[PDB]
Amino acid sequence: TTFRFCRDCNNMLYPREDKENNRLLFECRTCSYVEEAGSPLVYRHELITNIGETAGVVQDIGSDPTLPRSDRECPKCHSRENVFFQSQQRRKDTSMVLFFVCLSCSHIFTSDQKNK
Amino acid sequence: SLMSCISVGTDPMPIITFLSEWGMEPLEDYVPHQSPDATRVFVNGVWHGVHRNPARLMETLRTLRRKGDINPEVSMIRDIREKELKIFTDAGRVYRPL
Amino acid sequence: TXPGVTXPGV
Amino acid sequence: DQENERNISRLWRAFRTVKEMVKDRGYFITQEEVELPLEDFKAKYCDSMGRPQRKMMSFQANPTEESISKFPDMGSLWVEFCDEPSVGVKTMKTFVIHIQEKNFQTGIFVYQNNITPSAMKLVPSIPPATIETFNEAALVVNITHHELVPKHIRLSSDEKRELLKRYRLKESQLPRIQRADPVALYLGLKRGEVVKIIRKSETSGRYASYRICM
Amino acid sequence: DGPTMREITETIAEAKKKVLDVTKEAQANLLTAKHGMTLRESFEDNVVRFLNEARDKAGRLAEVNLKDLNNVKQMVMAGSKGSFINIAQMSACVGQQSVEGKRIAFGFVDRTLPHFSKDDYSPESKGFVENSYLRGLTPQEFFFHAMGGREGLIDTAVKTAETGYIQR
Amino acid sequence: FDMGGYFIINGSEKVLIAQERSAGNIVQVFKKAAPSPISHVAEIRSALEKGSRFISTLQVKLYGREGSSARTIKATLPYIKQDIPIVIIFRALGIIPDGEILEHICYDVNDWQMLEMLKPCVEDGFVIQDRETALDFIGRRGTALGIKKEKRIQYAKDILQKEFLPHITQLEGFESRKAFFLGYMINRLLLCALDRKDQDDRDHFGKKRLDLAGPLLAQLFKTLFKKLTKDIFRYMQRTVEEAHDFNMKLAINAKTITSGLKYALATGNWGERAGVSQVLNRYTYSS
Amino acid sequence: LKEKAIPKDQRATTPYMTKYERARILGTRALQISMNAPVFVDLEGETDPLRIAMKELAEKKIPLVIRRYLPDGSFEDWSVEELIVDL
Amino acid sequence: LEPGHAADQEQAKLIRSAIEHTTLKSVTIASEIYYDPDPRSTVIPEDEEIIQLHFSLLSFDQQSPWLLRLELDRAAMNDKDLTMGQVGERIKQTFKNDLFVIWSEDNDEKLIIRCRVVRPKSLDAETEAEEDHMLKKIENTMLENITLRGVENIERVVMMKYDRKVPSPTGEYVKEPEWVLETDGVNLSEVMTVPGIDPTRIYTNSFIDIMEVLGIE
Amino acid sequence: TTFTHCEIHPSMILGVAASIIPFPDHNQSPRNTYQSAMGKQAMGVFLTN
DNA sequence: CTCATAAATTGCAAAATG
RNA sequence: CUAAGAGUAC
DNA sequence: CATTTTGCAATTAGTACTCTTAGCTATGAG
Ligand SMILES: [Zn+2]
Ligand SMILES: [Zn+2]
Repeated sequence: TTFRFCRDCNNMLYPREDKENNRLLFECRTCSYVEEAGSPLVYRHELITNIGETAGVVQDIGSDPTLPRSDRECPKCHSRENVFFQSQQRRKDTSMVLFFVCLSCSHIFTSDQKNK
Repeated sequence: SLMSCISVGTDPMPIITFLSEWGMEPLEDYVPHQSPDATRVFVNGVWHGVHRNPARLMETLRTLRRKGDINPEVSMIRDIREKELKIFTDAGRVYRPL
Repeated sequence: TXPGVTXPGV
Repeated sequence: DQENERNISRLWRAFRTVKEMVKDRGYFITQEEVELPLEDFKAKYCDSMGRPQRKMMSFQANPTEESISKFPDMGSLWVEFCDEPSVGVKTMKTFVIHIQEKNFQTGIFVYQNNITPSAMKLVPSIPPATIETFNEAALVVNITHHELVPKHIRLSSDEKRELLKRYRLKESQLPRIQRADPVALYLGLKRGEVVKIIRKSETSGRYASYRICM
Repeated sequence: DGPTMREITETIAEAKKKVLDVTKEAQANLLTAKHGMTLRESFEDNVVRFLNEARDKAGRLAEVNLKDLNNVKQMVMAGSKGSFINIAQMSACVGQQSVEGKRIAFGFVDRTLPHFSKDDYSPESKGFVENSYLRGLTPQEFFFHAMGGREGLIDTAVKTAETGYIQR
Repeated sequence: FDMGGYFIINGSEKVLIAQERSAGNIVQVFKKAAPSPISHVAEIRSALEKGSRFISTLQVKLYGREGSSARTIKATLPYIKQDIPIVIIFRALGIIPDGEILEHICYDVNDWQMLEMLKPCVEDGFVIQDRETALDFIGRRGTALGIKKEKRIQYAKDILQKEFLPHITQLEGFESRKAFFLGYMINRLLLCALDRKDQDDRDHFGKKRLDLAGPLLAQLFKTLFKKLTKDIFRYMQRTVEEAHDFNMKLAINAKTITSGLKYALATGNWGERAGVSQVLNRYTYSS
Repeated sequence: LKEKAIPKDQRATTPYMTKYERARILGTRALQISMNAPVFVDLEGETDPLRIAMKELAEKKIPLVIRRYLPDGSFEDWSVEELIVDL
Repeated sequence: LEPGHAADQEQAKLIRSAIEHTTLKSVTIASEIYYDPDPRSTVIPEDEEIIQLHFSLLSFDQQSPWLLRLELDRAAMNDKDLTMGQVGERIKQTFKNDLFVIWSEDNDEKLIIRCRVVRPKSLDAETEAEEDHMLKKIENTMLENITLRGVENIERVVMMKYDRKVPSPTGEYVKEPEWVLETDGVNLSEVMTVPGIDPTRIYTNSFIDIMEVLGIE
Repeated sequence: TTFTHCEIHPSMILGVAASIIPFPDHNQSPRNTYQSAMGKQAMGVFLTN
């Protein structure tokens, strides 16, 4: 949703209707700091979330020994070795599709077929 | 089990001193925005600080435990996905040799 | 009730 | 207009179940009225505009000769249907006074959705007139045709006396059937009346039980 | 005998190959969930069914191989003691160890033991005991069978208590 | 061949069975049932080894189901009659601005999901915009009900210094550390609630501790010596108020410690649990 | 009692002695034989009171009557002589 | 099923869709709120085509500028016999004229539902700031309070093929296959009255429902 | 090949009572549990004194 | 110096409103 | 003698 | 006229064996 905070008192900013220009305008609720809105979006809700399935990837993810290795093609290095793990989205209905991190380029690529 | 032992507990002050010497960022001035990819160090469950290079810290802690400087009963865990470092020295823990 | 068999009520 | 079609189909099924109920009670209802098809019901009880009407849907039934011989204390019966979704005090009062002045001992009221609480209190009229409320939604499917449901036959006072004499029973020593059971409402049981239950047993071919209404 | 053991091993290998193919089709997302259940539920159902029919086929091969003079076969045929499953487990394959009706669970983080890499859904990693009692069990399979027997004992105690209360 | 490791109480060999318990100072999050208004509960069984050794169960609970739109996270502080909202605690410890609280709880700005789930808490606590106001709110909810309005603040400070997470520290000036730990607990609760992590396994053997003869005798002797020293203080107060002579032998009662230890070891009951001390089985060496 | 006692001419219960009736008849008769009751049958050397009672019942020489209680409290008197022991 | 259509698989599918309870939660991929100053042109280009049909086919001066946008699933519209028109009609019927609702066509690449709250003619100097929250509230109830199709207390339906003993006209008993419905959750009163099924032979594990619907016997 | 430690011996997973069982991997697990609980009832020499 | 006392079932009456 | 507790058999 | 909401303890396989410990603690006063 890309929320922002006030730069005067470090508090939240809320959307506000305008009349002279009929435009969205973000304002503070305790110091009345006023600025424009970058996007009309003000609230997002994910019934089905696609992000977060690859969360926790770190540049030294390969140092984890418990993480298994594979030799599937890397479509940025064409290298063999990489680390693979299933979806981190722990919902009971998630698909078992794997994800792969290359130890040379750190590009995350999955084993899906519909997306490709 | 035959080779399973139970820790008896040691004073965790030396480990805190080791962490502070080896670059443990104090928790008072820890601003997560400026150090997002930071690994949180736990000693006996007490969140003591964060480190920016947990790999070298774990390596030197392992070396010190392996050379006898740290009591071998001390258990050190590095959860890379959660980016956490957990050190347990209290009594009651059940371990086995490997 | 009780509990068991709070109160009623509370 | 699909909602109108499904509503009129449900109303036709409810009417068929009501006629079956009245015939089962012991009154003189012909089989032809029971087996009325959808198109005939649509032609008769629904207007040209397509909205079914209930004021001309209410009817009267009379006991057959067998019931009169077996039950020499029960007369004619009236079946009514409400039009508005919410039945008010005025309509229920008009129905009950119509029952009283037409000299009916039993009148089945059939409502669309519910009855106001202020109308339930005046539902029990002066005896021997009795008012029974049924929901059209609950009357879409006739429960008595289920294979689970056995055959229920109301007993006469003489038959109940003979039963209690032969089996040496008391009123409470009989198996009970609540005076709220869907079958008890269906056959119009009053408390104290015993029904005979014919069941297709698997150890003997036929088993006859008797349940007293409570 | 030797040919029968070879055929049993071939049956186990074929079942494991089918399980690997099912795992590929699930991981490649080409697997469709059966109506009324999720993808993981259908995948686990298929894996358990394949392993169960594998143990059944191996036991049937062993039972057919057993001559009429075989003493365990004689006891089973007489009906005094034993059954087909006992012959299957003693001679052909112990089978799939199940806890709570499911395969062995990931007690450790995403893995059953620290002797298996993360997210390993292969039959050996989740309690399948491909070794008969004649051949003996590997350490991991021994532990998984210990968990299964523990569940059996717990269920026995709970069931006798509950049945006593119900009977009273 | 005798191996030792057991006691001789009244000529009987008594062994102390290793008592299994949940580990202290570990945050555990559990999914709750659908009917209950709380969906997830994050708790710590905080305890400090080098202190009073008293258990304070801090719980962080997430009220409201998935279909509920008002999801307010509430914490169960000790000696508090109500589940205080977390933002009130955060502003009480000294973190007023919303951005600072959210940084102390959430670590990712792009993690807008956690921020969206956390917005009800800040919108609930918007009524308070001052540390003294939040401390006064807690003191008003304080169950002691024996503090004046101006000193409730101080009393709240005590609740937030010596009862809230004792395992961190018992001194003052470390409010930031306890605020960090509270934010970490709320973060764990949200991660368990956002389906990003599975609920902690209660049976995990690394989450359990076995009290051997050492810790068991340690806590038993702690209680028993507390008894003895309280008796010493009572005797000293009596003899100074009555101005009689003071003697050490007439003060100490060795029977206290001796009988307490001998009873707790002779009978399985470990106090004043059961079956802690059992007759050593001598039917077979392996037994 | 007169209202309770159903007359012999219209007893509606089974004329066959039940297993419980036979068990209690044998028990009572064996007990009486053990307590020196007179024997109405010739003895072929038997000495067990139970088998004595069985031999008495075989030729219907037991001077007892069953009073079968209906659930309503009414009772029927079936003499052991006219009961048929079939089981 | 009704004996006339015992083997009719498509009629069985029709019955399954007729009784299977469906909610927008299983259909809506996501929900959002946007600031559209005028209900004639939308700042989002992708959905613009939608309005340039609807506004052309059709009042608009009393609508709140906040717009509630729901993105649905194509596979959800596939496995279930649901279309954009059906759900749009459901929402319009359940919310009256107080919420102006538009939806893209089924063949469109993206399934979008756009809702706007009508503005009362009376001036409101405080609702405008809170209007957004009101929209949120509406969205919440719109996720669960309404039902597209099916009857209540029916979480899921499965269709099995059983095989019964039917007395053949020649005299013997034949193994006739039949399509049978198993339902998770029990709504016996509402399921039994659904047309197309056999009302006589319906049965339920929950004998409480049988007793309270069919009778003590 | 990413091992970090090695079991000193797998037979060390067993306890004191289950280390007496010969070929415990050739047994049904409830039988091993029965023998573990039953060897404590076994009769031998508990102490030489 | 020695006796006397410090899982799963159930089973609702409030209290508030418009 | 009573009570409590522990272990155990099927 | 119509909802509506809330807070928790007692009772829940049979028998059967063996052994171990403990029974108001300490202080006043006749
Ligand atoms: Zn501001
Ligand atoms: Zn690469």
